[PDB]
Amino acid sequence: FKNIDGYFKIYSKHTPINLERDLPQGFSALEPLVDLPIGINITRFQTLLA
Amino acid sequence: NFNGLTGTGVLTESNKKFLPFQQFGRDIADTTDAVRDPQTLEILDITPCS
Repeated sequence: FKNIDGYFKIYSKHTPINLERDLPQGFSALEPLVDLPIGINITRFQTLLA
Repeated sequence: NFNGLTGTGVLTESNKKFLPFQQFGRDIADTTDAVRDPQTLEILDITPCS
């Protein structure tokens, strides 16, 4: 997630893993999905749990 | 003029395979020589005018 002037530039990438210990070693590109033109000051974030 | 991309040249059928999110394209010298049609998914090589 970024804080560009007007856009947010949501990036994402889904890759299968097998180590299951920590962040697996390897290089994978992050393809953009949507660029929402949301111009607002963002200085605090919090995720949601189910 | 493809969404602000203004220039001159000939549009020829290219054999490149652009990514599902990439429309523009530049060479090593930062010169636009390939772009897809934003209306119909089809790559178009931009060769300079004679």
